[PDB]
Amino acid sequence: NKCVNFNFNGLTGTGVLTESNKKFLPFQQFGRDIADTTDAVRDPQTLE
Amino acid sequence: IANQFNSAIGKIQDSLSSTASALGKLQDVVNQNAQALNTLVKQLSSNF
Repeated sequence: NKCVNFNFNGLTGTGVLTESNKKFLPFQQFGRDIADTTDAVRDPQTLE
Repeated sequence: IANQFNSAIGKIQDSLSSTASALGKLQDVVNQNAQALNTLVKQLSSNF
């Protein structure tokens, strides 16, 4: 809920990080926008 | 002449209430600006 520079598994970027209701299948670790920018991620330590 | 005008304004209610296509000249202008912005967003996903 704060603006941050993030890095998940080497995906560096900038934004707000928020809870989400998206149900990624076990083989999926990033989700993307129609612009192909990442707009969701599963956290690598606590799998939300 | 008054009854005919009042009846013809009646057909304007009924026509606009019934059909989908009557405002096509306005909906097409909204569709062109929406399609041009959708294209400009999709185009970000290109490699070039």
